[PDB]
Amino acid sequence: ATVYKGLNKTTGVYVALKEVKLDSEEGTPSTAIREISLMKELKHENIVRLYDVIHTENKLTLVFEFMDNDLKKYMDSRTVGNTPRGLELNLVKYFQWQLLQGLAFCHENKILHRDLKPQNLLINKRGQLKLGDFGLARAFGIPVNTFSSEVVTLWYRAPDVLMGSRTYSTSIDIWSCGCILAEMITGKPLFPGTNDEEQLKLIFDIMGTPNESLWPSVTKLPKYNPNIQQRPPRDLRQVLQPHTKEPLDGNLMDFLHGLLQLNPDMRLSAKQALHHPWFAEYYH
Amino acid sequence: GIPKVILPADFNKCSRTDLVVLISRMLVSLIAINENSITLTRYHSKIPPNISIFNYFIRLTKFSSLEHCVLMTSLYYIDLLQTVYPDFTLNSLTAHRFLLTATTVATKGLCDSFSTNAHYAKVGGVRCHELNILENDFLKRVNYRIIPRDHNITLCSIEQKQKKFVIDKNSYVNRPKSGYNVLDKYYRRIVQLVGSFNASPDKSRKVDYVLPP
Ligand SMILES: Nc1ncnc2c1ncn2[C@@H]1O[C@H](COP(=O)(O)OP(=O)(O)OP(O)(O)=S)[C@H](O)[C@H]1O
Repeated sequence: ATVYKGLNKTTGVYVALKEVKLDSEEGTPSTAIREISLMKELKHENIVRLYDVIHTENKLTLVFEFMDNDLKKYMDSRTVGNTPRGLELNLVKYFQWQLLQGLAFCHENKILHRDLKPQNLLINKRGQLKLGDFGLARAFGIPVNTFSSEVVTLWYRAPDVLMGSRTYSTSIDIWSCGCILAEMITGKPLFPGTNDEEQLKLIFDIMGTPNESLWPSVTKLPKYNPNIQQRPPRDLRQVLQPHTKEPLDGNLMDFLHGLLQLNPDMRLSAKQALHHPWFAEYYH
Repeated sequence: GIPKVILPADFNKCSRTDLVVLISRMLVSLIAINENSITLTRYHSKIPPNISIFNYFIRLTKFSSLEHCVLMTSLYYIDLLQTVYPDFTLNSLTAHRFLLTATTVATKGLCDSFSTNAHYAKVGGVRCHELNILENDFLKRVNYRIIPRDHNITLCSIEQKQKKFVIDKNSYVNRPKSGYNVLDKYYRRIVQLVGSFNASPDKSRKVDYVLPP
């Protein structure tokens, strides 16, 4: 899939032209079918809009609302030369607010993103954040047999999912939000794993190992390790704080813990997340 | 005298074989009635294939391990195409070609496990390119509105290209299961309809499917 920048002729409004050629042993890319398909279902302000599709000969082009850069690009700009650096906390609460808002929407329509990360979070010059690339997403409203898929990075992958789980729900996306957050605060990846083995370790390093009493179902996990070097949870404050120049208040922490549980069922929901005291000021 | 299996309220906990029968039955029933009553579509074959509808379905079902939901969806895709593609009409001259396409598209657009068109084409009995365009066509006539959700057909209807008229014509919140009640709706429907051994494909499976009251 190759994309280009373009702009309406009738309207001056600019757009993004992702190009997916047609005719092949697989004909129309399932990814395209899945993307185009779900996008018509996701009309929300924090979810890149799919303007239209342009079929033609052996070339299909999806016309997305052109967004400037992304959470990833955005931060590098800030401190690409000054090594890792988090963002102003007011700004961390704002972007996190938009991400849960758009995601909250997805989950209500029974759709999981499945691949949330800094770069999959487009931003426009107006500072608006929107969820992107729904190529690996899926409508869980349709009870088919689930199967995780290959991603280029595992820095945002949930532990249980990495442990072979194929029965996860919306919970998978919440974990990513937890990671995304921590990264926005500290400026760098909270679990820079380099493979499923490495990642799990790093996650367990700070979260401790799974607690078969607070998370009994983990034994059902196909890649579970009955006899692994148990570890206690390291405490979050002393892991982040030292790399952030603002007192990580209480709420932020509690919230951060609610998104970063190991036991899926214990992970907060996007709905619940949006109603956590940490966002009180956005109400009333 | 004929057997009398009792099906589960959940089509997932139901025999993939039993579905294909219930679906196939319904399928030749619509073919009977639709013919009981011109311009060709990509789904038209030059003459009725010799292989029965059912014998064609299991094969596609077995050698491509099509999932349950994908089976139902295929059927539902009939009411979707018949509604948004006037020329398309389910009759014993379009069924197969439709079924191939329908089935291979429900799988790719809705499932985690899915094959390549060439695989599908091989099992289906056609040239890959034949299946490519056959899939591209259906996708255009529906505007990639393949997710079986309550208001899908309508939205699809609307989203169609509309003829300007002199006089003007004419959210899933709170909606049960967030609007994913189509596939069940149909499941229940087929058992109520062609549930008994009284359709036409009697020849296939001699069974009486009773769905719990
Ligand atoms: N709306 C957009 N605005 C600006 N640039 C875009 C937009 N969409 C795509 N791009 C560009 O295209 C690039 C990568 O192609 P992708 O859109 O991300 O396709 P994808 O492979 O389905 O998703 P991935 O896993 O993120 S590469 C970068 O995201 C951008 O440089």
